[PDB]
Amino acid sequence: STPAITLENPDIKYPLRLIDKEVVNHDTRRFRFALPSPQHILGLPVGQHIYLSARIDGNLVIRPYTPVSSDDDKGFVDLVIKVYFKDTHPKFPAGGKMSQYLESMKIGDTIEFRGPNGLLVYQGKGKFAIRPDKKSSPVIKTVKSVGMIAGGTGITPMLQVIRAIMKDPDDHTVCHLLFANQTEKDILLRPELEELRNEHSARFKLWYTVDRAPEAWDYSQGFVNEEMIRDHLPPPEEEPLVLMCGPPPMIQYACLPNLERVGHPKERCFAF
Ligand SMILES: Cc1cc2c(cc1C)N(C[C@H](O)[C@H](O)[C@H](O)COP(=O)(O)OP(=O)(O)OC[C@H]1O[C@@H](n3cnc4c(N)ncnc43)[C@H](O)[C@@H]1O)c1[nH]c(=O)[nH]c(=O)c1N2
Ligand SMILES: NC(=O)c1ccc[n+]([C@@H]2O[C@H](COP(=O)([O-])OP(=O)(O)OC[C@H]3O[C@@H](n4cnc5c(N)ncnc54)[C@H](O)[C@@H]3O)[C@@H](O)[C@H]2O)c1
Repeated sequence: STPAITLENPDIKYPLRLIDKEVVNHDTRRFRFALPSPQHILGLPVGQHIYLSARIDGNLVIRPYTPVSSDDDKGFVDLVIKVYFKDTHPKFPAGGKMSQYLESMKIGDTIEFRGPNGLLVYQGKGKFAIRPDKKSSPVIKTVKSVGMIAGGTGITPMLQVIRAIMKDPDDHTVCHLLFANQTEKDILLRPELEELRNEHSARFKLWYTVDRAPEAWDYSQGFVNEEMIRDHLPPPEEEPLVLMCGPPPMIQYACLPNLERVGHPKERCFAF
């Protein structure tokens, strides 16, 4: 056989039950939901995401989230979601709609999932199928190495790709991750990230930057910049694919101009 698929139709919404919530850090959690049976798999190609939907305060709210589990996982899906709390930030008194709804869910509550979605699919052994837009067919890019620039929760699609590569011992793709967060305590999934480094150092290069660094710091500090991209992503001549995911200003000002500066062409770059 093959396992039963959860996301059988992309227009159907599937209500899934919350079964566990794990702290990632002060504002971020790992939400685990049960699939329709313990034998199901989600049905999500590597690189793709889902959407959650709920009527919040009387209005339908839809938001994408990027699972960090895979179709090898029977019976569950894991999401890693930053909660934007109310009554905290001076510019955002109300906080975030969906993220707080999720934070408020009790174990056994359901939320609607739909998918899969996204223009990139990792097909294994260095092959990426990337559509230029939703209305066009994919084109298949094989590379030997992948640069990854993530900011905050932009780690989630990167972790999906990294995990897929590392579990296949005949996948020789080398991933170079440059991960940016506001402070050291904001780093997400550090432990997990570090264990990948431990076990896969020939295939996985890891570097951090933080907007503000502690006195004890051995990594970079500040927004992603030209130097960091040279030093911590594969060079242009190696013809890598460069993946990027993070806040819109991060992409616009930190990533795009500096990728030009180093010489990574737009055709070998992809923003989630
Ligand atoms: C394709 C794709 C995939 C993903 C994601 C985006 C996209 C385009 N996201 C982001 C996610 O879809 C969603 O935008 C956020 O969860 C925020 O939605 P809310 O409804 O909570 O905030 P809402 O839409 O109400 O917006 C509020 C905004 O105000 C700001 N804000 C509010 N309170 C704040 C506070 N206390 N501190 C700082 N800023 C504050 C934030 O910028 C926040 O986004 C994500 N997210 C995630 O956590 N994990 C994931 O895997 C993904 N996956
Ligand atoms: N498209 C996708 O697939 C996808 C998936 C996951 C997350 N995301 C996005 O990633 C973002 C994660 O937000 P967050 O709250 O975790 O991030 P954050 O505000 O904590 O910022 C994380 C890092 O982004 C960089 N950044 C932020 N503002 C910048 C600026 N003005 N100039 C340069 N760099 C800047 C900094 O390096 C910073 O440490 C969200 O916008 C979310 O929608 C997108």
